[PDB]
Amino acid sequence: AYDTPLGITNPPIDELLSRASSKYALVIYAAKRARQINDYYNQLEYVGPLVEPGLQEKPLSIALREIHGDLLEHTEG
Amino acid sequence: YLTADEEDRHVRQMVSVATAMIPFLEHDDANRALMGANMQRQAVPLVRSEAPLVGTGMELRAAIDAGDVVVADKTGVIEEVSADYITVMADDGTRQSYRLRKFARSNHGTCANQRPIVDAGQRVEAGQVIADGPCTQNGEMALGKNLLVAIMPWEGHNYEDAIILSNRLVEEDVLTSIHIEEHEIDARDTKLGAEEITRDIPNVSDEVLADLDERGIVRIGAEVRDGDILVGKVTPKGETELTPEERLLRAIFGEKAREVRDTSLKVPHGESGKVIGIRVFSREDDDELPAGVNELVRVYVAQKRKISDGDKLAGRHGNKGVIGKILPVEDMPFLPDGTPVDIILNTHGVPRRMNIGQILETHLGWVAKAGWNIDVAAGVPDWASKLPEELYSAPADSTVATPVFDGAQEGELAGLLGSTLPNRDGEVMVDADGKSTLFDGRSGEPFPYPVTVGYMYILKLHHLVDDKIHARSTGPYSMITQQPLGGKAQFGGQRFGEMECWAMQAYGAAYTLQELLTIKSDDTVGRVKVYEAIVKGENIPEPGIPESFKVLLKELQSLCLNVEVLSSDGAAIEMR
Amino acid sequence: DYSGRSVIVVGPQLKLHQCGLPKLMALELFKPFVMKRLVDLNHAQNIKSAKRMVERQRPQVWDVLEEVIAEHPVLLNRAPTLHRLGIQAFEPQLVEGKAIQLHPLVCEAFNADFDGDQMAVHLPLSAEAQAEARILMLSSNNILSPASGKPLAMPRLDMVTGLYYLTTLVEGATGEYQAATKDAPEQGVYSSPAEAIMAMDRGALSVRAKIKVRLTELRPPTDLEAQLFENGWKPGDAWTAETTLGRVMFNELLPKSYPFVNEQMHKKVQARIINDLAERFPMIVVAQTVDKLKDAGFYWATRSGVTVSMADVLVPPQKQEILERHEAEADAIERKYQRGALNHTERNESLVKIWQDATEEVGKALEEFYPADNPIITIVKSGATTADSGYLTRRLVDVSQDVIVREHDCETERGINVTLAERGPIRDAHVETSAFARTLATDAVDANGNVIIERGHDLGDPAIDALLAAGITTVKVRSVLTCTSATGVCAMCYGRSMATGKLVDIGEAVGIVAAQSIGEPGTQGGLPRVQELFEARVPRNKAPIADVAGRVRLEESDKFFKITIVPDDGGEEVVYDKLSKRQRLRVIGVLSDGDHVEVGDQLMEGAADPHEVLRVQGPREVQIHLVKEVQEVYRAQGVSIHDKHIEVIVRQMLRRVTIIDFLPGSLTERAEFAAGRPVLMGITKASLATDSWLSAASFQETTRVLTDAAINCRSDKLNGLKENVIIGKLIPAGTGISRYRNIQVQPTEEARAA
Amino acid sequence: LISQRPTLSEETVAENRSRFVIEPLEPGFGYTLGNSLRRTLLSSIPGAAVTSIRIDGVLHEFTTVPGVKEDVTDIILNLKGLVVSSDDDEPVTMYLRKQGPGVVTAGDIVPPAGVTVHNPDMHIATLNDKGKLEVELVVERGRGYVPAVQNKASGAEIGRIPVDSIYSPVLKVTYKVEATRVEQRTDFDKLIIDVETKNSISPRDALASAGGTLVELFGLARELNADSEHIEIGP
Amino acid sequence: MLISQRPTLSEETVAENRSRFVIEPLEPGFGYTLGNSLRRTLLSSIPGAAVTSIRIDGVLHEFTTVPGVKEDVTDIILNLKGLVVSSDDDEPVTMYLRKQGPGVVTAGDIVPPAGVTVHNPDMHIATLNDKGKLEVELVVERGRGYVPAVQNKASGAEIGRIPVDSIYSPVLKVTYKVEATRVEQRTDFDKLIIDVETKNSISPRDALASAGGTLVELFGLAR
Ligand SMILES: [Zn+2]
Repeated sequence: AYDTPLGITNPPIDELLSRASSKYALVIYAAKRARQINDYYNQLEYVGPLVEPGLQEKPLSIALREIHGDLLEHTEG
Repeated sequence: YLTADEEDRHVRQMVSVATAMIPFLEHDDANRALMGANMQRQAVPLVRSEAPLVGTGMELRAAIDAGDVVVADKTGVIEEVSADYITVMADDGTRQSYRLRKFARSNHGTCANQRPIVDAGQRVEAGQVIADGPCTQNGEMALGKNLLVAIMPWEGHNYEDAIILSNRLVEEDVLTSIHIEEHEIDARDTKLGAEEITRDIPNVSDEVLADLDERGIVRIGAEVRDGDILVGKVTPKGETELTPEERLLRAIFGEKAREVRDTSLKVPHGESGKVIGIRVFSREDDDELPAGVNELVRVYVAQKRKISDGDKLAGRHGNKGVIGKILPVEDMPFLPDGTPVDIILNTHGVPRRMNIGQILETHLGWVAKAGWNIDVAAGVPDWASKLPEELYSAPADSTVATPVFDGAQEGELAGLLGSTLPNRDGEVMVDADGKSTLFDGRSGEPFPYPVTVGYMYILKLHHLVDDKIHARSTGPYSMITQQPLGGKAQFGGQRFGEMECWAMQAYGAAYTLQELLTIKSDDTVGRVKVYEAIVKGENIPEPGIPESFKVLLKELQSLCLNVEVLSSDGAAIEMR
Repeated sequence: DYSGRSVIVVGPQLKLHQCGLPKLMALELFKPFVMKRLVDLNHAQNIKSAKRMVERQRPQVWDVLEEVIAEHPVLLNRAPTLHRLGIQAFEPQLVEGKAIQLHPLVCEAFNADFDGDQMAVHLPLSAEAQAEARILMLSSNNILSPASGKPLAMPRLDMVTGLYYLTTLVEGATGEYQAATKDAPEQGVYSSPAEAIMAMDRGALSVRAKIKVRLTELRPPTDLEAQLFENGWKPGDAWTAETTLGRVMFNELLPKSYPFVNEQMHKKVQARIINDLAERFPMIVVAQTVDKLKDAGFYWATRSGVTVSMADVLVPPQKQEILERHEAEADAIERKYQRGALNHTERNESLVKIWQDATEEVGKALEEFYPADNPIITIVKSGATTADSGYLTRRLVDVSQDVIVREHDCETERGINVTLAERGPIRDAHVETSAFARTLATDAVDANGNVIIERGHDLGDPAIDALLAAGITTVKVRSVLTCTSATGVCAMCYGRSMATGKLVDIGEAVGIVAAQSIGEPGTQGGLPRVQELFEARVPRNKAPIADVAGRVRLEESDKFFKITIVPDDGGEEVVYDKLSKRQRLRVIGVLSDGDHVEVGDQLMEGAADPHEVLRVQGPREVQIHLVKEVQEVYRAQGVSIHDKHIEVIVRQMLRRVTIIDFLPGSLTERAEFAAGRPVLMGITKASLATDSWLSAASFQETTRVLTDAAINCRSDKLNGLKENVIIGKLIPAGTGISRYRNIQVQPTEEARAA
Repeated sequence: LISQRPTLSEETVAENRSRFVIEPLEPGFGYTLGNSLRRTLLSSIPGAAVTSIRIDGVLHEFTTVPGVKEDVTDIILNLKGLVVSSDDDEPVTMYLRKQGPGVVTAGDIVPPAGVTVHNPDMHIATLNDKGKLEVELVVERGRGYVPAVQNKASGAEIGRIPVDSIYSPVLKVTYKVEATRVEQRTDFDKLIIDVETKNSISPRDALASAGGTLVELFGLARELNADSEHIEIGP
Repeated sequence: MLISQRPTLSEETVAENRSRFVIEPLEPGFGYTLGNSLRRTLLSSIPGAAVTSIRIDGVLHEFTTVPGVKEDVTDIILNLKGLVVSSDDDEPVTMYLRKQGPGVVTAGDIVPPAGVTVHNPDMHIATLNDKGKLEVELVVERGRGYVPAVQNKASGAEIGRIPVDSIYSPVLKVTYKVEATRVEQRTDFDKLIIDVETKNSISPRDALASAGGTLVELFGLAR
């Protein structure tokens, strides 16, 4: 019980850090997916959003919710 | 007077002019005094210029000596008084007049308005004040206003240095000050031709010109926002060699591509006000303007500046802070009178930071505002033994002077709070402790403890929010180095130093750092590409090479050092 | 570009992750963004119309601004930037006025006074940049100082006094608990916490009263929790204890899971409680918990009833009069000194007794003179109340910037010994900066008994107390001095990240963070001594060290000292020739003739030549010595810097060994390496010796480096981060490492079906 | 005058807890009516509660009861949670008697005609093996929270224990204020009110009760003139 | 223990512009909360009765002087701000003021159109001399609270007109006090009195009744 986070804070980083190795991986993790989502909104086919989007949700905030739900997997170089 | 060497032979003077005006100077620390003096010469002239309620003897002599006040030369009587000039008919039979500076701009943009204090049929004497200067009232320095003060920490809005004010100070123009800006533009002979300023502009709607006269200069009394046109000027241009897509529209719409380029004066970014006056200097008639210049016009813009959240206030004791918030007069801690307090000052600065005097002029401020009548009929209390006669009684709103190193002493101050006559319907608002039960104007319940209230003399400081706020998305770029720069129409760019780069590295944010140093500052190709990307909504492009680094190689080469990029595969690259 | 600044004003109503942004500033800052949205929603058809629409500040654009601003972070920064916490991310909120509203808790990090300070605002543009602001630089994720691990966003100055007052206990307060007897029942108890509020609004209950009630939602203390249940808990269960109504409302601010506290919320206590929360709870919890302490702290700071006036600031008149006899007796004793009754030392000592008498007299009055409930005392009891150092920090940064964690573990068994609160019948005062946040090189077992803690454990604060029971007096802990990593250092050797409280993450540039952690207080037996150490210069006043073990013979020449060490070999006696009596002997008690001495003891109080102890005790000891000296200076000023920061800097001083002769030149890297000797060299010399020639040029001796680099025809691999910053490449730290910048993000086949 | 837009919304935290939000107000109207709402809900809603009780066997014994684990105090505040609505509007006396070992609840007490207990499962006391209990209760309608009156200060009723009376059904209330954009200015009041209620009445109905007693309260001032054109507040 | 006797509101008088009001009976801790609930509304939302803009024939802006007069235009605007007017006509209307020769211009010299009235004619505006001619018009509008000078670039007034800060607040100074009597034997209750003072543009009863109507209509929690 960590009451509902507001805007930027959600989702919590701790629950996100379980989905990757480090905080730096989480950055690249969500970043590249953000570029992926925005390309899909214009036009090597593009995927997403896997989670039902918000009213005007930004693609970066979508990729963070996706990572929190384990909806994608990444591989580190 | 005693000579420096004469000091050895035989056995208030240490105070300066700015320092000698701080009431209760002895109780404040020496370092705080100097800091308080600097802030007195930092104030700005207010429209009303009310005189201090608790001061010292220096205000009168200091004001007239400054020279910004009008003093009668010879004893006599006035003849006629108008805002423009005052004339006095001397008994001697001579006749002297005085033209009053009205809304003259100072060096730093402050207003220098004078006011006449005398009337018709009034006798005057030599060395007597006739008109009030900018920061004077009736002849004494009025650098600020007197405000009701509560010294309670008010729910973090006055946190640690900040201050909260009543909306009254805005409605009543008590802290309002006028500021005047000067703008300049000239027409001279050019290499190609001659500069010409006129209403006609190459590409404009008739609405932007709607505030220009024949000559193309803004008309007096006009309102100007950021980016509006002040003076319309034009300079030769050619060869034009216009782009084909540009001309095709020229033929379609039939607007002939003019032979001259627009160089017109526009009000800087973030400035606004009315146009006071214009000064035009033309070569045609008279006017010694330097070789090349053919005409000059200066525009004077002035603005009433309401006290705004963010501005800086400060007292004479060195205490200064930003206006953190401005609460509606309603939801303000108010005395049992329903009398809202103006500002709310936090107590936290006081602990072992001595500044003790600031609390004394607060109590003496309430004494001077409410009036008093000592109880001396049979008592003649021991504390008033050293006091002078007839100071015993004073009416409401009287002014007081406590010279620095011998002013009111501590014991006397306590007795004065005992005799503190009522407000309109007989009742007492401040106890002998200088405290009162304030009612929280937002909940209605009284504040559980008695709070110190009083009147303090505070000043509006020189630098204001309007001048200090800056923002930029895209603007001018330096020539030698492509890094952004703000010239006319400020648009200046914040500068990201090495220390900031250290922090950025410490976080590990490699991209944020690269972005700041390449595509926001120096990438001649990148900065435009990211702007194009944002508007299209497409992803941000990949940064390039900072122009700073490219220039670095040339600087090494100019020094006879053969720098080679040495790629892994091609082994030799030219930046191009 | 995309930047701005303005003066800052307090933001008491903000969430920790937020900031007040003047609408105008946010308008020009997001100008390009609101232009696209303004055209997409067809308010204006072409882009040219959108530009003039924003330029003239048309009223329609304010609705489009909140839409582009939403969940789009910004970076705030205030110069000077000392540590990485000098720049943080915030959620921008449009606000009226031309001033920036800053959350009150972040003032500590920015050292931001509200006397008119200005703060800069930058706008992260790309996806990677936004993510770095949301994850790496967000305000609510950075709470602990990256130097001491202590909490920074902890309440201060206003909320401290407020919370102090809320939880204080007043005897005989209105509604005070009374265990009524034989005529009525007890009157101090209350049904629930809500009832007490209704008795507090009415004149019945004082918040600072000693009443007792039964709580059904807070967790009871640890000791009392066992007696009551020991098997179940109290999410719906009830229990009674006697505390102030305030102490109840205070514990409500903490998490539900945290045990009841019931103390006067002293300044020192809040640090304890906030520290505990960071260890036991996630960040978001602590962030929200500190946010709740701010509101309560402020609210009760206003109802505190603390104001200054004539009475409180008054200095006691009696104190001035008592000093008259104090000053006359100190002067009367001076008149007897001239007469000849002085006795020449007792007189001088006696005056101190006079002078000490006044100090005692002021104490005799002080608390009795001013009522215990004095607002000036309450502020004291609660605890609420340049470039020269930054010049050093620049050399620090340039010598350690390339030090980053490059692997999780190097697997080395080497380590160093920590004293771990020895001298007990008693915890060492410097355990928090030497043993805290380390990892064990070898298991720690108390004989005879089971092993107390296994090797490679995090050595948290709870572990120390567990270790204390065993009676241990030393511990082996990994360190960056003993780490064997080929490149950089390893996580396990470095240990816990001060900011995160967990294991350090690979890619963290611990070098730069170390230089900052050391440099910040530099501006705050001072900087010359610190600079004397890090630059490896011979001590200002040299102090000799023991060359061999044995007994010592002490002799006193005229104005000199002779110290002969009689070795236990026993071979050639070691004599230390001439030693100024001005630089007196060291202390064990003070050393005397015939004491035993070890191979490295300092014979006289002073600064031992680091190059001396190097040749004597070897590289591992020089590092231990230097760290001891540096940390002693900072400890003298009350600055808490964890040893690992200093160690990061020291590690870079012993990296090279002199050869000069089996090889062409000296000063080749230890890993690079036919006999060479260990070398000690200053940071300035060490940094100028880096393999990158444009890093050494941008640092110092520009003309020199180029000339020698041009002749040698050197080639720079562009490995360090300084170089890449110049040419605009991704720094090889943090999000720039190989492992982290090649992540492939593809959606699982299972998720796409949905 | 015509205010642009008021509104009122409700979200339920639990069965007896709910948040209410008013959006948007005109500054600074949040603080004006805010404190007056919490004050009305807490001390202005009619409801019945316990005033004084008396127990068989407890007359001059201070704190102990025989054959029951719970002591005097623990049972007094055990009963303070008893919720019972009545229309008699006078000090009726209910009775509770249960014999033998066992846990007594608010259902064992026999309610006289006109009184209805709403929390039957409420725990009151645990009994000893081979024990009996008999307690007298005095219930009267109430308003707000009246502390325990001094029993008589007159001749007396020997062995009479007054108890704190939680008259109002609302357990506790607290309010907050936030600012939201009106499309022109940032500073527009948003009123958040937090009410936790007894199961006698729901929060929705509890608010309207405070709205009626308040609007009729201010009707007096409006009656003086009734044509000063105050503010429309639209429809 | 229902002590039911509906609250009673009583008028009173202390001066002509202000007058007390006493309401009884009330529950405990109700006076302070209700009193400030009306004070916050009185001090803000009582409608005016204020002057929006002015226009002097001789001047084009606020920062000049008039030949002959003693006060500058900026000091005359400050004087004009203190005037208290009252208009029962919606739809802005213009007043006039023309004075010539020596004397003192006051609020009485202002000619109000039909439907408006000046309530403090005794006020000093400007002092004129032999050469002083003051020809000035004033625009009166109806609103509430305090509105900053509506600049003539937001509204196309034109060069000529001068916007001025407007203050629609008929209420001058408000306070209150409660005399709750805690009775040990029986009957705890509270009682308050408020002290409403006006600017002579409306009466205390008129204001309190206006504030009452606002709160009443505003407490629409029934939906
Ligand atoms: Zn290692």
